[PDB]
Amino acid sequence: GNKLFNIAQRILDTNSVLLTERGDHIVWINNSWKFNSEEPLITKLILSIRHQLPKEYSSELLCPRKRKTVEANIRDMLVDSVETDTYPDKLPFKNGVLDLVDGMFYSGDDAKKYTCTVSTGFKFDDTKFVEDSPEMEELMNIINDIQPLTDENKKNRELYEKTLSSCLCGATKGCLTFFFGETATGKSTTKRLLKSAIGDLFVETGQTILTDVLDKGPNPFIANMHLKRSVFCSELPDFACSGSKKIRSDNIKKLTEPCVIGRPCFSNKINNRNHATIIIDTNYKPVFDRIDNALMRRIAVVRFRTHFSQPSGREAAENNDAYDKVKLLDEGLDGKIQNNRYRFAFLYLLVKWYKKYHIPIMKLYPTPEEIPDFAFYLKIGTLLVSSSVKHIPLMTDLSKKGYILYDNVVTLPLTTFQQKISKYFNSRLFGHDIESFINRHKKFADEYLQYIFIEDI
Amino acid sequence: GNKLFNIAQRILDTNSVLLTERGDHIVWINNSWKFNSEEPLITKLILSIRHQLPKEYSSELLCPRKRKTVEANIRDMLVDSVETDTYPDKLPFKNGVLDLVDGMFYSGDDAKKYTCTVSTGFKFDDTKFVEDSPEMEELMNIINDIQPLTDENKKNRELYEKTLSSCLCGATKGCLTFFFGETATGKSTTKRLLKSAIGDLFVETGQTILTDVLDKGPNPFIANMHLKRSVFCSELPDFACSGSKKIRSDNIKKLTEPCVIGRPCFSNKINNRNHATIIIDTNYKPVFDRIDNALMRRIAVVRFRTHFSQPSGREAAENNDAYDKVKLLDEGLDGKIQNNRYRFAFLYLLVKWYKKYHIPIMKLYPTPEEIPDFAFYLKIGTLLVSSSVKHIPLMTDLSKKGYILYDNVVTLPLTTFQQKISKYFNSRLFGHDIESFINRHKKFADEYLQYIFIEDI
Amino acid sequence: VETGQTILTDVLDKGPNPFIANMHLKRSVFCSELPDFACSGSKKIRSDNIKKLTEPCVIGRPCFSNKINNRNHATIIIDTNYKPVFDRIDNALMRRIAVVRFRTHFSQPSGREAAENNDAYDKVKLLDEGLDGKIQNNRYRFAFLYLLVKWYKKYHMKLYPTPEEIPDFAF
DNA sequence: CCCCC
Ligand SMILES: Nc1ncnc2c1ncn2[C@@H]1O[C@H](COP(=O)(O)OP(=O)(O)NP(=O)(O)O)[C@@H](O)[C@H]1O
Ligand SMILES: Nc1ncnc2c1ncn2[C@@H]1O[C@H](COP(=O)(O)OP(=O)(O)NP(=O)(O)O)[C@@H](O)[C@H]1O
Ligand SMILES: [Mg+2]
Ligand SMILES: [Mg+2]
Repeated sequence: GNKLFNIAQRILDTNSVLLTERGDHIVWINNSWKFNSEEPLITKLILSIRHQLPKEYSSELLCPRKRKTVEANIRDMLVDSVETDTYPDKLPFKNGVLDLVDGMFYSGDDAKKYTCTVSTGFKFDDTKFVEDSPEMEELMNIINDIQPLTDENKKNRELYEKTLSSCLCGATKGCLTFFFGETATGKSTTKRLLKSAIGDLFVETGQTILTDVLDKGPNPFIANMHLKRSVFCSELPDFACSGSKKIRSDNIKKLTEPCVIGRPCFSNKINNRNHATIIIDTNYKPVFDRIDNALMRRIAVVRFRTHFSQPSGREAAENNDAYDKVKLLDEGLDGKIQNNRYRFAFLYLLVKWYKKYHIPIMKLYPTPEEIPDFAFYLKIGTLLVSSSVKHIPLMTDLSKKGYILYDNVVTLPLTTFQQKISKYFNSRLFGHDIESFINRHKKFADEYLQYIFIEDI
Repeated sequence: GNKLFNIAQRILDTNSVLLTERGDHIVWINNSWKFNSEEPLITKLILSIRHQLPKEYSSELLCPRKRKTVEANIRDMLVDSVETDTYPDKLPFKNGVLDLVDGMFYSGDDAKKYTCTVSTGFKFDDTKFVEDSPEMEELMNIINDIQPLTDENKKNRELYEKTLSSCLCGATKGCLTFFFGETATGKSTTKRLLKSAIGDLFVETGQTILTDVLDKGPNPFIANMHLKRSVFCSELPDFACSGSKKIRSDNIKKLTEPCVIGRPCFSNKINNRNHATIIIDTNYKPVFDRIDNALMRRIAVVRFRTHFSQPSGREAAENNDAYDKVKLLDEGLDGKIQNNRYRFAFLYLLVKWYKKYHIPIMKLYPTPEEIPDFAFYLKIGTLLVSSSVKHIPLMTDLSKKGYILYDNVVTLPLTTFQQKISKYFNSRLFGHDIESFINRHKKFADEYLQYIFIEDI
Repeated sequence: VETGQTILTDVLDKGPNPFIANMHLKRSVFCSELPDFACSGSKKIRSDNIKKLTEPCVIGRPCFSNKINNRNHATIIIDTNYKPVFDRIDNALMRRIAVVRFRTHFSQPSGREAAENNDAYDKVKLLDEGLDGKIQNNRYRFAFLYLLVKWYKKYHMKLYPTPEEIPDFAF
C-alpha cells in the first residue's frame, strides 16, 4: 500500500524532521539539529536513516528519485510548527548538548529534547575538558597576565570574568560592553580565545550596527546575529577628529531588546532573536549623539592595562600612565591560539566562571562612572533635587538664598540658576552640557527651573 | 471517468479551499484557515482530507504526482473570489474562534463560518481562561504597579486599558498611540505582555514606516502588517539633538487608511488590510515636519510614571520629577513573561476590558493637548477667529481698539497684529511661531490681517 | 477619485508615487482643500505641472512597476475657496484655464442674518441636514447619471479658456 | 532580487 508513503510515515514517527515557525525544516543528523535554507537536508536524513528501517524498506532509499518522493510525502505531512531554542542553560555541540547547571554531556535522544538549532560546530571532547593540564597552566598564566589578580583590579577582573562567561547563555542581555585599552594590551587575544572556545556561536560584525539605521533595506550585518551568543565589533572610529559619525543611542536601545528588526538578501524574515553578548574593542572611549538615563543604563566598560612589548620599546612603555604593568611579547602565541590549542581549557574556565557568577539570576550591570561623556550628568544627579511639596515650608529661608516661589512651586530664575551652577562647573569645560541641561529643563512663565540645590537644604 | 477530476470536484464541494480578493489560496486544515503565499498548502489539504473521500478515491492521494494533478485541477476550477475577515468581534485561535460579545468558543464547522485567515498561533485553553488563579493576582499586582489606581491617574489609566483592549478588535483604528515615559517604567513589560497574550496577531516593525516613502519597492516591513491587530514601533530617534529625519505626516495619514501598499519578495500583492492598533515606545515626545488639524486629530499619548530600580539607585529616583512612585526591581519577571506565564490571565483581562470599553461603538480619541509640538496651534483656538460680515458695527469700537474699518470687515495691521499677539504670549519662547502664523494669515491690499480676537469683542 | 494639493506643488518623475500612477484610465480628478495662495512665503501655483498634466499621456513610475507612461482620461477640477495666482504667468496657463462660479449660500438660522449681508453670497437658503445622509445612501445615483447623460448629450465638445475669469490673467 | 541611484 504505497511503500514510499509508509516509509515517509515511519520517518515522521521517528520525529527527526520538524517545521519551525520561520518556515525552516530542521533534521536530526549525527546528534544535532541542522537546517539549510538554500538547500534542504531532508534527503540527507532519509539516506542516513535508511538503516533504522526494515530490510525491504532500506533498499528503496538508494535511488535519489524515491528519496525525492519520500521527501515530498514528508513535506505534505508536516502541517504544524514547533518552537526552538528555549533552554538558555544548554550548550549545543556537534555531537551533543552540555548542561551548564549540572555539567553532564548528553547525546542521542537525551540531547534531542532541547531543539537547539545552533551549535559550536566542533565535537565535544571530554578527554580535554579537564582542569589539570599543561594547556590549562599556560592559559592560566596568559589570563593572569592580561588581567592581573591584584587588589586594584579585583572589580575589573570580576567584570571581565562575568562578561566572558555570559557568552555561554542563550538569553537576552541588557548591556553592551566595551573592552577599552591602549595598544598591545591583550584585547584581540581575548577575542580570539573566546572565538576558539565557542566556535560558531561567535560572530563578528561591522560598525554599521552602531552608526547606521538597522531597518533601511537589506542588511546581513544585523540578520547574521540571529541566535548568536556573542557578537564582536572592533576598531571604533574615534570621534575626537571632526566628521566622525557618533554612536546612535537608539541603536543601543534596539540592540538591547529581545528581538532585532532587519532582514537579509532575498528574505522576508524581518525579526531576529537576540541572544548575544555584544562587545566592542576600542582604544578610545565612546561618544554618543544624545545622552539620557536610558542609555546610561546599558553601558559597561572593562579596561586592559598590561602592555606586551618588544625589548626595544619596553623602557618608554614603562613611562606611560596608560599601563600598570609591562611584559615581554611572545611571538608564538598568535599561531598557538589560531590552532585551537586552548579551546577546551578556555571552555572549562568559562563554564567555571558561569557557575561562579550565576547566583540564581545572572545579570549584567552598567558602569556609568567609566564613561567621561556621562560624567557631567552624574555630577548633576548629585547636586540638584526636583522641587516637591516638602520644600514649601523651607521657602521661609529660601528667599534669603535667592529662591522665589510661584504657583506653590519653588523655582529659581535663569540668572540665579546660572550664578549658582557656575560655582560647580567650569564655563568653558562644560558649556554645551550646561546649555543643553538648561534648555531641556527650563520652564516658562522670564524663565524658571524646578530644581533645588541640596547644599541649600 | 477522470478519477482525479472527480476528486478535485469533491474537494471543491467540501468548501475547504477558497480564493481571496488578492488572489491568495486559503485552506481549512486542523480547525483554522491558512494561507502561505510563498508556500502553497493545497497538497497538504488534499493529503489531510483524503479520509473524507470514498475508499477508492483515498488510495490515489498517497502519490505526490496525483496530488499535484488534483491541485492543478482545483486551482483551474477556482474562478470566483470570496470575502474574508469581515467579523471584527471574533478572535481566531489555532483550534477555534472566540466570540468577544458573549464569550463562547467555537470549533470545527462552527468556527469555519467566520473566514478568519489569521490566528494567535497557539491553542485556546478553557481551563486557564479563568478570572481567579495564582497568576491572576500577580498580573493584577504588576499592572497596578505600572498604572496605579489613583484619582490623579484615573483618566490616563483608562486610556491605557482602552488602547490595550483595542488590540483585540479586527477593524481599522483612527489613532496612533505613543507610550511615553522615562526609563524603567514598564513600557517594554507591557509590550511583552501583550505579545504573549495575543501571539501571532502582534507584530513589530521598524521606524521606516514612520520616516520613509511607503511606495519605494519591495517592502517586507509593510507587507508583514497585513491583517495584524497590533503593530509596535520602538525607540524613536528623538530630536533633542537636532539632525535627524522627522516623522512624515503623509505616513501618519497613510497608516490610518483601511488599506496600505507594500509587497514582499517574490510576490505580487501590494494591497494589505489594516486592522492594527499602532503603538510607539518612546522616551521623547514626537515632532513632525508639518502641523495641521488632519494630523492633530489622530494622535494619543499615555504616560508611564512608576520607576522600578535597584536599592542602590532608589534614593535618587525619589528626587526626580519624572516619577510619581518608586518600586523595587524584580529580576525574575523578564524570564517569567518570556515563558508565557501570564498569557491566559492577560488574555482574560484584555477580554474584560474589551467588554467594558466596547459600549455599542468603541472609538479611539486623540489627545492633542499632551504633545507640545501641537501646543501653539491649540492656543490659536483661544487666540483669534476669522471675522465675518457680522463685525461691521463692532468697528465703531474697533477703531478705538486699533482695528481700522476696511472693506466693511474687521482687519488688523501687521504691526498691530504683532503687538496684539505679544499680549497673549511672549515671542521669546514663541517668536518663530508668531512669525509663521503671521505669514500664514497674511493678507495684502500694506499687509493686514482680518482676524478678530475673542477678547476684542 | 480625489487628489490633494501635493501634485500642484511637486514633481512627477521624482521616485515612487502611487497617486499619479493610479490615474491610469481614471475618469476624473479633483484637487480639493487647496493650500490658499494668499499665504505669503508658501510655494505658489506652478504652471509647468498645469501644462504637463493635461497631456494625453501621463509620465510617472507606478509603485513597484517598470513603465513610465500611462493613459490620462481624468477630468481635472480644482476646488478651493481662494483665487489662483500662478507662480509663472505665460500663454500656456492663459489659454489652458477656466473658472466656474458658485453663489449659493447654505447658512443656519442663527447666522442667516450675518451671512446674508455678505456681498459675495447672492442667494441664502437654510442648510439641509439630511442631504449628507441621502448622499451616502446613493439614492441620487441613477438620477445623477441620467442628468449627466442629458447634459453630455445637450452639450455635444471641449473646454474654452477663461483668461478674464482669473484676476492674475488681466495684465 | 539586488544594485543603483
Ligand atoms: N601573556 C600574554 N597575553 C596576551 N597576549 C600576549 C601575551 N604575551 C604576549 N602577547 C602578545 O602581545 C600582543 C598583544 O596585542 P593584541 O592582544 O594582539 O592586541 P590589542 O592590544 O588587544 N589591540 P591593538 O591595540 O589594536 O593592537 C599580541 O601579539 C599577543 O599575542
Ligand atoms: N511590577 C513591575 N512592573 C513592571 N516592570 C517591573 C516590575 N517589577 C520589576 N520590573 C522590571 O523593571 C524593568 C523595567 O524595564 P522595562 O519594563 O523595559 O521599562 P522601560 O520603561 O521600557 N525602559 P526604557 O526603555 O529604558 O525606557 C524590567 O526589568 C521589568 O521586568
Ligand atoms: Mg587588536
Ligand atoms: Mg524598554
